[PDB]
Amino acid sequence: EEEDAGLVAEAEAVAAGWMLDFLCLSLCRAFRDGRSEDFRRTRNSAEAIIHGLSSLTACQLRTIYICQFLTRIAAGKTLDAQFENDERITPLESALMIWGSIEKEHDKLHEEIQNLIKIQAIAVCMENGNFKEAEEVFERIFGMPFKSKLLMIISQKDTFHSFFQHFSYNHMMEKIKSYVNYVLSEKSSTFLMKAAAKVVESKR
Amino acid sequence: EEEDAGLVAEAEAVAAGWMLDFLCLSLCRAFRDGRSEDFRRTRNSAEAIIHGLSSLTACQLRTIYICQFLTRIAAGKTLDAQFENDERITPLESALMIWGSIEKEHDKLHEEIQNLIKIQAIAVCMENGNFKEAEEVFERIFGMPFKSKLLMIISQKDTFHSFFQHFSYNHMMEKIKSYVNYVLSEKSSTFLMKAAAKVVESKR
Ligand SMILES: CCc1ccc(OCC(=O)N2CCCCC2)cc1
Ligand SMILES: CCc1ccc(OCC(=O)N2CCCCC2)cc1
Ligand SMILES: [Ca+2]
Ligand SMILES: [Ca+2]
Repeated sequence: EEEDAGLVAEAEAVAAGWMLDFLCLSLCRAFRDGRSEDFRRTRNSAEAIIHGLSSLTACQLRTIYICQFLTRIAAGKTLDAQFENDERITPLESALMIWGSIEKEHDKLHEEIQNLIKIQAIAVCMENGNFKEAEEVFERIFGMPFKSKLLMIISQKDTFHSFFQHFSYNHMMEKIKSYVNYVLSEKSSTFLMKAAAKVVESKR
Repeated sequence: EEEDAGLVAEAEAVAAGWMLDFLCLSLCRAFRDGRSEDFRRTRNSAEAIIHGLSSLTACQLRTIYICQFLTRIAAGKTLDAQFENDERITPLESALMIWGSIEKEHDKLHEEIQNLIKIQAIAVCMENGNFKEAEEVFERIFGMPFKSKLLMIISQKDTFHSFFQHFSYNHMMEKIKSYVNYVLSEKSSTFLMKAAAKVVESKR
């Protein structure tokens, strides 16, 4: 009776792990495709499954970090969203913290995404007329030539500066989608998706 | 590209169906065991997965009805919970509506559970001092000898009447748990649980 209960709990943990990988893959695909409503609904399912998991492997923590990173990027222009206990941290600042914590290679693409999130974290404040908040985000992030241009734009209150058009929100999204394509290729072979794909193929 | 997107969506529907059955089995087990917090967390996961499913088979609708029925029974004493668009309907009345909609045999146990939910739907109002609400629940449900005793208890404001101790909330819960055991036996062979169980067994 107690051994049965324990074996059932172990099986529920195995199934939750399979469900987390599948939901991460669905979330990545919705982000890549721009399917806003599917992303919202999948994020809700991923959060609920995560609250039912206790012990995590290094791989499951990385998968969770990727889900959290994409959620903050999707909410990057929503300055009323509070993702951290410190209410001053903006969504792109929260995405930057996660980006620097994921156990992943620090290749050229990693650094390009990092710097585009930093510029846009300031740009989104400027675009909403939040000039003092842009200065505070700048101080938290920066924590020389790149830093100096940003402080100049902030002090001029140059909301639609040409610098923000060369390192735009769309360019940040496109670089992030390139990274998402690599996660989709790596997780396409996860148990639930493979089994579901085999079922669909066998009926064709 | 469009055929690939369509095949991916079909696989996501297959996986969501497997996830719904697994979450129903986990929800049933938490209800049977009295694991209140696991029931709450599993209900959250089941609701989110359900919102990501569009077309349902007759079997999936029955599985969803069972999840909804157990949620209303678990909230039976929570008279501030509103499960229907009509705010007057109490949680046990909402459970009674679902019980009469499930495609299932109407054996002796089905009717015993039905009548215990009817008595308790009135009993829970009386126990909270809501005498006028008990009369209104009575009129919505009833909709001869059984009906007459209840109307007499309601009019006397006999909160802790002996009739409610013979057909108690605990007796209703125990009869419902007997039914839950049959659902657990029928869904223990679902894809995700079987595969998870095989993994756990292979490591023993
Ligand atoms: C957006 C997806 C999401 C993910 C997790 C979460 O809460 C849990 C949480 O933060 N951790 C921290 C990381 C390890 C798991 C527990 C809420 C929402
Ligand atoms: C408690 C579990 C739960 C289940 C379903 C749900 O909403 C969806 C809903 O009602 N239907 C009606 C029945 C068919 C699916 C759509 C909310 C919570
Ligand atoms: Ca804010
Ligand atoms: Ca009420």
